[PDB]
This record gives sequence, C-alpha cells and structure tokens, in this order.
Amino acid sequence: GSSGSSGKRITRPGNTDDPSGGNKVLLLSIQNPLYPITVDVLYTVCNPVGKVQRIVIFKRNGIQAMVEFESVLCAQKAKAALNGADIYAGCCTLKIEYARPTRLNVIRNDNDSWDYTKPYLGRR
Repeated sequence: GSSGSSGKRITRPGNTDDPSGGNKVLLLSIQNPLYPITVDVLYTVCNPVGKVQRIVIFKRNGIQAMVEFESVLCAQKAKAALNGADIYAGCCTLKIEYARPTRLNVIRNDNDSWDYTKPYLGRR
C-alpha cells in the first residue's frame, strides 16, 4: 500500500511591470528617406547637440536607426533639438521615439552601424 498528498501554489517569475518612459536610447525613424541615410547623416546633426555613443541603422518596414546617448539627460535635449529637425528639403524628417530597450548591439563597424564609444576594433 501507499499514500501521499501533492499540493502547490501559483508562482510566476514575472514582476510588476511599468510604462516608465525615458531612456538614453531613442528610436529614430527617417520620413521619406529618398536619399541614402547613413549613420554620418545622423551623427552629423546629432553631435551638434551632444556626444553620441553608437548608431545602428536597420531596415525593418522603413529606414530606421537607433541612436544611444551618454546619459538620459542628453537624450531629453537631443530628442527635442532633433524632434522635427528637418535635414533635407521638406523631406527626410527625423521621427524620434523612445525605443523599448535601453541597450543596443553592434555586431561590426560599418556604414550601417557605427560604434564611437569603442573606435578600437581592428588593429590591422
């Protein structure tokens, strides 16, 4: 013979979430990028506001690119100065939007994505 009781209580790893907005990283979306938009084009109008950490240009349903800043503060100002900052003749408008993630990723250094923070990669 044998006998035993089995009991348990609901348990989840997830923790209370929050819509807390504000991050050093900002999702920049170029509007009507008829002309090729490289990290330079951005960092060019971005630097004028503050130091830039890195810029990753991806192609997902529209020429997009994420730009990170030293700290959040800088992001606040930069966001504005860039918010609606026309780059080309009535076109290539900048559409900044506090990205979801706070940290970015850069496989390698190229026109697509550039990493200023660490300019030392290939000591060829």
